[PDB]
Amino acid sequence: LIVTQTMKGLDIQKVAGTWYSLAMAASDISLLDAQSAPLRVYVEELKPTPEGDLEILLQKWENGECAQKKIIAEKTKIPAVFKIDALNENKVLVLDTDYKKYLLFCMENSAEPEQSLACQCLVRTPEVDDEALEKFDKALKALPMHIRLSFNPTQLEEQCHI
Ligand SMILES: [N]
Ligand SMILES: [Pt+2]
Ligand SMILES: [Pt+2]
Repeated sequence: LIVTQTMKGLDIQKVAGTWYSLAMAASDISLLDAQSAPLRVYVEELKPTPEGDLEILLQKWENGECAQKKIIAEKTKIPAVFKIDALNENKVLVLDTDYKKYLLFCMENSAEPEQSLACQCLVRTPEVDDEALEKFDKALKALPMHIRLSFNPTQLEEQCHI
């Protein structure tokens, strides 16, 4: 069992725009292990829709190349929980954000979180934000992460982080 506590009172409209994947953590090493790993994904943009769904623009390394993926995340009765069907995942969970600097979120397959859970620390600007990383560490304290990666500004500004 992995238990998640998402942000109460998330206004999805105020997350719109460019983000950078500053850090990642996964329950299973193999999810992130290599450059090719199935959940090694780099957020470019969050685009909320008026009716409160969420488009996720990400980059992923598959066919020798650093390729674009669009994920449609459909809203649920919980503003911080969205339904997806991509990367073999079916849930997006928004743990926390201050809207103007950082956003923490997880994807998982609800059918098996321990082989599935991947969480990221996003920032709006391509700079290491030590506040953001500490919030990510605290949000991860009660999650059973087995791989954790943090990127430097050089890796931030890059195609699939170099
Ligand atoms: N929050
Ligand atoms: Pt909040
Ligand atoms: Pt574990």
